[PDB]
Amino acid sequence: RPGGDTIFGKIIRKEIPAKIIFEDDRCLAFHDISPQAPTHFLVIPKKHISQISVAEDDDESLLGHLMIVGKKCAADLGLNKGYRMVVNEGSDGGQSVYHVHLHVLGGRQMHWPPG
Amino acid sequence: TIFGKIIRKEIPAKIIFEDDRCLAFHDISPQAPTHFLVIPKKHISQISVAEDDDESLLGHLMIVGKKCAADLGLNKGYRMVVNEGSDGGQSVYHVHLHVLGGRQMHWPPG
Ligand SMILES: Nc1nc(=O)c2ncn([C@@H]3O[C@H](COC(=O)NCCc4c[nH]c5ccccc45)[C@@H](O)[C@H]3O)c2[nH]1
Ligand SMILES: [Cl-]
Ligand SMILES: [Cl-]
Repeated sequence: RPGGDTIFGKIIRKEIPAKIIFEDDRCLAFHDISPQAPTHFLVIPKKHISQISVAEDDDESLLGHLMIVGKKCAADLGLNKGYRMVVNEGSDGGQSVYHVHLHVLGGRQMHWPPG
Repeated sequence: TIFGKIIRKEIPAKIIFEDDRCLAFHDISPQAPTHFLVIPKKHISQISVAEDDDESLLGHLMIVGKKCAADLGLNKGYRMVVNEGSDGGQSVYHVHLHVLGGRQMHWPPG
């Protein structure tokens, strides 16, 4: 099954519902089910990559596409005061779904340090 | 910006890696045992103004970032962060990727 069987691969294949912001041939943007900000969504590749630590050199454009889509969706969602983009890697980074995903959070003042 | 001075080697920074299109160096106010930045040499002021033909460059920052993290021993994981604007807490208007690890990172991420 293309994209794998994590919750994210199932969302890609429309097997589990999600609230979809934007979709193209390379990625999917949808809202997070447990938001940590007034606006909190995810941008994920449709290609399954388990984590950024195993991304290949040829995934450069796909990862860059994740951030460009992230900043376009943020603008379309009216996050004009700013937002924060987060990729987590592994146990210390806080990763709980092993499919590469970009968090985009906004609608409030984000604090420092970022966790 | 001060990051421009760092790229031009006009002020010192503890450089981790450099190529023809980006620079990685330790952050001067670290928030984790390992905290570095990956910045492009092109002056993109902020992610919100990045163009579509910057997708390869922005992705290059992340691949460099994950390669430096491995080289710096972050085998238990790390967090990558890009801030935009006042709500995102962006501190310097030259786009930069934060990489933090060496300790458990918490949720929410700020
Ligand atoms: N729309 C949607 N549908 C789902 O079924 C679903 N299942 C999980 N998720 C979202 O994926 C995201 C998973 O991304 C992460 O791994 N982020 C870190 C959260 C986290 C889990 N454990 C941690 C430990 C330390 C620090 C952070 C964490 C979460 O925000 C979660 O709400 C979902 N989102
Ligand atoms: Cl600059
Ligand atoms: Cl910043």
